[PDB]
Amino acid sequence: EEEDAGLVAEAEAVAAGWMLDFLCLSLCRAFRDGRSEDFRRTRNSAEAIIHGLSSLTACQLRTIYICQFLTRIAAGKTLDAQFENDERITPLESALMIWGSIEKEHDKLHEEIQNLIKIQAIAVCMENGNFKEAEEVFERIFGMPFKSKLLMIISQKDTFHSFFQHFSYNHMMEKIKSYVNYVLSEKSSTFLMKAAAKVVESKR
Amino acid sequence: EEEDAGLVAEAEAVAAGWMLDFLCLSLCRAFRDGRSEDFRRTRNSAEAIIHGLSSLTACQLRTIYICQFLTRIAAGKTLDAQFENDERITPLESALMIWGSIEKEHDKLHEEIQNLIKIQAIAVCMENGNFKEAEEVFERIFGMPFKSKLLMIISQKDTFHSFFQHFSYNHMMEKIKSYVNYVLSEKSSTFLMKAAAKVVESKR
Ligand SMILES: CCc1ccc(OCC(=O)N2CCCCC2)cc1
Ligand SMILES: CCc1ccc(OCC(=O)N2CCCCC2)cc1
Ligand SMILES: [Ca+2]
Ligand SMILES: [Ca+2]
Repeated sequence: EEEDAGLVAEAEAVAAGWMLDFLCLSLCRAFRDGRSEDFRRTRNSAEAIIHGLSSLTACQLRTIYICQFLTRIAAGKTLDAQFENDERITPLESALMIWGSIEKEHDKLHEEIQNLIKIQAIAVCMENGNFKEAEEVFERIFGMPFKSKLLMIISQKDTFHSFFQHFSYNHMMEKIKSYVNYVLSEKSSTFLMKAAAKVVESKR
Repeated sequence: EEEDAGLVAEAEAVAAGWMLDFLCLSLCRAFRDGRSEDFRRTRNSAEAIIHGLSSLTACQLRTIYICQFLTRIAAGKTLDAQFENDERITPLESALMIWGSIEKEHDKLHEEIQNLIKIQAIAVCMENGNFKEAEEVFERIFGMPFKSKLLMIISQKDTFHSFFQHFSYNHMMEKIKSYVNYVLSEKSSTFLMKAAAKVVESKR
């Protein structure tokens, strides 16, 4: 009776792990495709499954970090969203913290995404007329030539500066989608998706 | 590209169906065991997965009805919970509506559970001092000898009447748990649980 209960709990943990990988893959695909409503609904399912998991492997923590990173990027222009206990941290600042914590290679693409999130974290404040908040985000992030241009734009209150058009929100999204394509290729072979794909193929 | 997107969506529907059955089995087990917090967390996961499913088979609708029925029974004493668009309907009345909609045999146990939910739907109002609400629940449900005793208890404001101790909330819960055991036996062979169980067994 107690051994049965324990074996059932172990099986529920195995199934939750399979469900987390599948939901991460669905979330990545919705982000890549721009399917806003599917992303919202999948994020809700991923959060609920995560609250039912206790012990995590290094791989499951990385998968969770990727889900959290994409959620903050999707909410990057929503300055009323509070993702951290410190209410001053903006969504792109929260995405930057996660980006620097994921156990992943620090290749050229990693650094390009990092710097585009930093510029846009300031740009989104400027675009909403939040000039003092842009200065505070700048101080938290920066924590020389790149830093100096940003402080100049902030002090001029140059909301639609040409610098923000060369390192735009769309360019940040496109670089992030390139990274998402690599996660989709790596997780396409996860148990639930493979089994579901085999079922669909066998009926064709 | 469009055929690939369509095949991916079909696989996501297959996986969501497997996830719904697994979450129903986990929800049933938490209800049977009295694991209140696991029931709450599993209900959250089941609701989110359900919102990501569009077309349902007759079997999936029955599985969803069972999840909804157990949620209303678990909230039976929570008279501030509103499960229907009509705010007057109490949680046990909402459970009674679902019980009469499930495609299932109407054996002796089905009717015993039905009548215990009817008595308790009135009993829970009386126990909270809501005498006028008990009369209104009575009129919505009833909709001869059984009906007459209840109307007499309601009019006397006999909160802790002996009739409610013979057909108690605990007796209703125990009869419902007997039914839950049959659902657990029928869904223990679902894809995700079987595969998870095989993994756990292979490591023993
Ligand atoms: C957006 C997806 C999401 C993910 C997790 C979460 O809460 C849990 C949480 O933060 N951790 C921290 C990381 C390890 C798991 C527990 C809420 C929402
Ligand atoms: C408690 C579990 C739960 C289940 C379903 C749900 O909403 C969806 C809903 O009602 N239907 C009606 C029945 C068919 C699916 C759509 C909310 C919570
Ligand atoms: Ca804010
Ligand atoms: Ca009420």
